[PDB]
Amino acid sequence: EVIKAPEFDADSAYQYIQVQADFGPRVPNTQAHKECGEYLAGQLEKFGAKVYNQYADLIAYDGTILKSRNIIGAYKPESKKRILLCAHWDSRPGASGVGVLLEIARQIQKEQPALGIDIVFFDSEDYQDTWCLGSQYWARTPHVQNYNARYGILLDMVGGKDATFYYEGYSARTARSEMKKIWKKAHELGYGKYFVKEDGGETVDDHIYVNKLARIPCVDIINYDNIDRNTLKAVGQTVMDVIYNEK
Repeated sequence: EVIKAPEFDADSAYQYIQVQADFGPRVPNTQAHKECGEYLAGQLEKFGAKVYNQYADLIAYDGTILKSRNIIGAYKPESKKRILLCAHWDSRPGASGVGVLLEIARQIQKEQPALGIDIVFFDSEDYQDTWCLGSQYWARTPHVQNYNARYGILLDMVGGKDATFYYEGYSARTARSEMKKIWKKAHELGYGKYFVKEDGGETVDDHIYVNKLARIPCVDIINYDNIDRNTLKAVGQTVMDVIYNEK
C-alpha cells in the first residue's frame, strides 16, 4: 500500500529561504558565503542529521582558488538502503532548493522514513566542466568511502510562482524510472500543474556529476520556462511522499 507522508510546512521552507537571502549573495570567498555555510551546517545539526563538512580548495575557470565547503547531513547512517537529496547553496557572482531540503530535514527529525536519507548541499556550482565544482568534487570522492544511494533528487530553482518542472533531458535518459515516479506522485497528490510530464530542456547541473563520479541515477527538479509558498509546498510534499514510500 501507499503511505501519506507528514506535512511539509511551506512557510517554514520560505523562512529558511529568507534567512539565506538575508546574508546577501553567497558568492564563493565572501563573508556572506562563510556565514551562510555556518548557518546551514548548524541547522542540519539542530535537525538531527550526522553532519559532514567537506572543505576543499577548488580552482575556478579564472584561476580563483574557491575556499569551498560541501555540507552533508545523513539520517539513519546505519542503512545501506538510501535516497540522496541535494541542492547547491552558493550564489552567482541556490536558496530555494536548500530551503526545501532543510524543511525536509526537520520533518525527518520528527518522523524518519524507512530508508536512510542524505541531504547534501553542494558548493561552487555557479562560478562546460567549470560549473558544478563542488558536486564534481563530491561525486569523484564522496563524504564516506563506497557511498551509494538508490537514486538521487536534485532541487534547483524550485520556489518560483507557477513554476513548471519538466522532464529534464539528462535525468530522462539516465533516471527515467525514478523521474517518472516522482512526477507520478506529484499528479496523485494534486500538484500536476507544477510537474509537467513532458520533455523539457537538458541542463548542465549537479545531477550530471552525481550520476558519473558517484554513479547514482539522479533526477533534476528544475524550473523550465518570485518565491511562492504554493510552489514550495508542491515540490516539498512530492519529495516527501516519494521518499516516505521507499522500502
